[PDB]
Amino acid sequence: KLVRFLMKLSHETVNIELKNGTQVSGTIMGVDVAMNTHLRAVSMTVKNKEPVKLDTLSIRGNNIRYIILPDPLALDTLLI
Amino acid sequence: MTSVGVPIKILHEAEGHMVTLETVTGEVYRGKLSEAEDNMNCQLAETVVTFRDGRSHQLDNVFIRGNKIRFMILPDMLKNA
Amino acid sequence: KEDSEQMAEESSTLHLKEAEDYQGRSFLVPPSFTGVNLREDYVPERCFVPKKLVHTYRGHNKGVNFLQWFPKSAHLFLSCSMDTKIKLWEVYDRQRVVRTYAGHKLPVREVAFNNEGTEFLSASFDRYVKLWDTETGQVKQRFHTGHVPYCLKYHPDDDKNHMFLVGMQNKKIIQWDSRSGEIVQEYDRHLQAVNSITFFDKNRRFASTSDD
Amino acid sequence: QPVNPKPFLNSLTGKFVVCKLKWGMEYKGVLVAVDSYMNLQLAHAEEYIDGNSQGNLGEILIRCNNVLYVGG
Amino acid sequence: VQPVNLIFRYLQNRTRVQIWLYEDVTHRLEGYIIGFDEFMNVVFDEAEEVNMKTKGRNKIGRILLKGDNITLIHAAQQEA
Amino acid sequence: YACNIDFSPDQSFLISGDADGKLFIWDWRTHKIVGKWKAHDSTCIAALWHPHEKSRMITAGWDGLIKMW
Amino acid sequence: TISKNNKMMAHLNYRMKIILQDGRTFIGFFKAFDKHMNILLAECEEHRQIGEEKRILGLVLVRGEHIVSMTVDGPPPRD
Amino acid sequence: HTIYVNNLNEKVKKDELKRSLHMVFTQFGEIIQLMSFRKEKMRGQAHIVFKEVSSASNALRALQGFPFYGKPMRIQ
Amino acid sequence: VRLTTELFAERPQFVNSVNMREINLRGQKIPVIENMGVTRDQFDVIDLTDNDIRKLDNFPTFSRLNTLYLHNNRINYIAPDIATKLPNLKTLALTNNNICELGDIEPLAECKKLEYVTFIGNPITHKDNYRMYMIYKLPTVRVIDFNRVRLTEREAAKKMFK
Amino acid sequence: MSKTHPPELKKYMDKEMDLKLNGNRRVSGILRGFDPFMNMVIDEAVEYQKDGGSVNLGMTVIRGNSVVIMEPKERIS
Amino acid sequence: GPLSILTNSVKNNHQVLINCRNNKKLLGRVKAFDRHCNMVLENVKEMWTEVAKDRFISKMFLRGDSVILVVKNPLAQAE
Repeated sequence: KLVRFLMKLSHETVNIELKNGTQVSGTIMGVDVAMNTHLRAVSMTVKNKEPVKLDTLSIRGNNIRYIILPDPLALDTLLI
Repeated sequence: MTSVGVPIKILHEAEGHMVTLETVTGEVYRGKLSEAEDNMNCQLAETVVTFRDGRSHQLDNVFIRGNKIRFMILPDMLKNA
Repeated sequence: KEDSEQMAEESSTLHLKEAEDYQGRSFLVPPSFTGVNLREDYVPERCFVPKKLVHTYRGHNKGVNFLQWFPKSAHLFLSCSMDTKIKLWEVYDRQRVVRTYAGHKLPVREVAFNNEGTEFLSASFDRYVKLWDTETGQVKQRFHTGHVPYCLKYHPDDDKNHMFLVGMQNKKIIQWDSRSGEIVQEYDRHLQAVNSITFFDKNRRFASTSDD
Repeated sequence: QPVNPKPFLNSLTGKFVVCKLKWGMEYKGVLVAVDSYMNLQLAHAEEYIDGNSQGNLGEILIRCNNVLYVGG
Repeated sequence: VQPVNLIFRYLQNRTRVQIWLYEDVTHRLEGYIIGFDEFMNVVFDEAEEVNMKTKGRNKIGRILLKGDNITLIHAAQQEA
Repeated sequence: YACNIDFSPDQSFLISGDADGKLFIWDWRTHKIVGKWKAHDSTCIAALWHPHEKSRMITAGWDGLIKMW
Repeated sequence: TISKNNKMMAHLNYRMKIILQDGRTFIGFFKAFDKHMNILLAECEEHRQIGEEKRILGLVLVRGEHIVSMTVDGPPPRD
Repeated sequence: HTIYVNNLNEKVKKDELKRSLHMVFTQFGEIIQLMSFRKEKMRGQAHIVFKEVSSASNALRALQGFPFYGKPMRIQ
Repeated sequence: VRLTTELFAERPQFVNSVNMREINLRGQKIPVIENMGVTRDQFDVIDLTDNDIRKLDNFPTFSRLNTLYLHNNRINYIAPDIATKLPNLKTLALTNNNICELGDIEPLAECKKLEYVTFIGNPITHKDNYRMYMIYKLPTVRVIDFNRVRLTEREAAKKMFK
Repeated sequence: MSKTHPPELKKYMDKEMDLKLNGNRRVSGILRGFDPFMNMVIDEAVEYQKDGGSVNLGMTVIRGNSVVIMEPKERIS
Repeated sequence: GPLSILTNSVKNNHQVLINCRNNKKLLGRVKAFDRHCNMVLENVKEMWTEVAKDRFISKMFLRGDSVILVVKNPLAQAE
């Protein structure tokens, strides 16, 4: 079930897309099932704006359009 | 015993004073508040709306449905709670 | 009793204080002390287990012996007592008071609202049916009888809310108009007294049950 | 006499129906779907935009929120 | 009065009503109705769609319109 | 006795109240008896199911009080 | 920060930045948490894009659904 | 405290008349209650309600026969 | 009584017949206008009728204030900066005041958005060419002393001074 | 728990009011409708169009979730 | 149900072509299903007109509330 992946998902690096055509790249450190996303060591790339770096960021996971996942993350065991 | 409804207690304290809210159409409303619900529906009696150019209008009543809206600004008095 | 006799004995008195709240609207029809639906459907949801007593409704001097609901709602119910008084009660977790109607020398047996709801007729051992105005609290009609009335039904139609059938101790059914008070027709084919009457077609035909 | 939407959808089910999306895109497809969200699924579907035929598609999955048409 | 019972008044009287749609839509439909449910879904028949870019009408036979997508409903009048 | 038999919109289930201070319910589909509820502490003839509420009953007694369930 | 009660308490007494659906950016103090993610924002300042503009604001309550991005970075606060 | 007003100037626009009449009565006293109309029978007329008879009396005495927008209004 | 910050809270704040927001300060023995800033321009209308105000000055800068009532006061001078304090003021009523000279209207001329004025009862009404000077000096004003201005009166005022 | 009742609609029902719609359209109508779904029922209404004249709306229904903006002509007491 | 399409698409490792609400198109392999139609995409190809631009994504996660339209292409090449 998808709920297992969101709670287990931590420490890996992901790229995040937001409703305002905005792209974010950050590493995750959080343990909960409700998709609440907390980021540390973040880089930000807003549409029609220059890139900026952020030390920490927090995002409501429901607002995220889609998340890009890293190569070594064996999703198959998390999805089951 | 019961211990639930902490935002509702704060929401009750916000009643009777003046609130500011913005809509998805982009204009800003200023109004006096005295109605609340668990489903976040709210109603304002006496209201003034101001647009992002220079036009303003007065409204006697506005009803807000809690699930298809942008968020409202609550009075400062709540900080005392 | 005569009109002047029941009036001179002060058979009705006013004691309500909350007759109005914020506006001069009626208090019987709308549930003005509630935020629930003012008029309610017959089935809101699938039924659930009952729970607890709201209140004992302390106030009557004698036992309680009939129950009736208010038209198109369950917020207000009507009760008839052997104490010859009729009172209303609120059931949606409320304990407010309502005005008392009384005018019978002998116990009340049964009460029916009119289908429009602003009037109710009350049958008593004193062999009269009296017409009350719920908002006004006054009576100004009185129908006599030969024999004992055993059953009252109002007509099933809104227009014909003035016609009603009376089942007697004598075995006839007789139909009266409440505006004239006159015998419009007699039906006489049952053995013994007629106990109850039941319509099988609105404004067309009726069945009747008797000790026949 | 009136009919409820669920058997009505069943009456439309298996027939040939015209569809249009709120964004202004049109499709024609065969439909078999029952779910609490009332979603739709179409197979071997033809795409139309502004009244012009664009392409024949295969099976397509479309959410209930964006669709507002079903009739044939 | 209730919307479902009022829909019963339209279908019993064969009323022609016009329905408007929400979100990013610019179309008007004029049609007769035969449908009821507690969710106020609408079954639309003998319908005509007006294209506001050209004010042209096309004939439509028996369609279902989901109530959540529906905005206003009113008794139809000619538009040109 | 003239027990006030009741047949709510729930009429698939039959409801009645009787002088024993007990309430009995029958199923029309299988004609069986299935009901165990009680009201008051004395003999009475009064039983109504609320025609506009999903889970409330009202009862009256000769003690001079009215009770709800 | 988001939703979790224990995380909510740790982030208090710091300066927090908000960005919403309409491109405005807000910076404010906060001392409240609703588990459905409603927070009370105090001493807030807003920036507007037409040019650039700034306004001085009264105290605010914010609904998490509208929040697009939130970050925490601040010195010891003012009361 | 209710009066019927007649012989008002009909050419004054709804907003201008309402403001003008609003300005006149507030000058006489703490009176602010007015509804004005321009329909066929209603034109040139208004019904006004006063807070107190004393404020009404002072205002009434001054306005009776006073030229306003070049025309004499009447008060009852 | 004094126009302190406490007076604004204690006095009624209410919405008037034109849906504007009005504050009541009538007859409060006010000799000088002050402390209005506490309102923070939150009122659309300010009512200072029947007071003892000697001068029209000391107003804070307000932009929402559309209409100001100053009937029956004793004001006999107008500050030149009144246009800077109340630039969006459309109505200024100085009925029954003691305005005697044209020099006091020159500050009102700076109010490019002033539209409605009243001087009934002021001594200035007695002065020669009183109406024509106002019409020429105040072309933006639409109504004077609860009466209309004819187009023929507008040309006559301009022609006289030209 | 307990939740809450619908608002005191009785104080505002049966009055005549103007309604505002997205796209700067105006409607003037009398209102008399309430339901647990919080829909709206409008009657004897007239539309003021942005691209045409005006038409009268015969017994109008508005879905409660979609649109709710009201301007009344009678002052509440 | 529509999940049948999801499950069979997932089980046979086929590709699906997806188009976004405004500008972008995607081609990707899928392995996720739920009542909210949340999906996880693998071996994803992204194409959109800003000039034509192309970006490769190995693994992707798509939430089911910001929903986009899915078309299945079993004729695209498999892995």
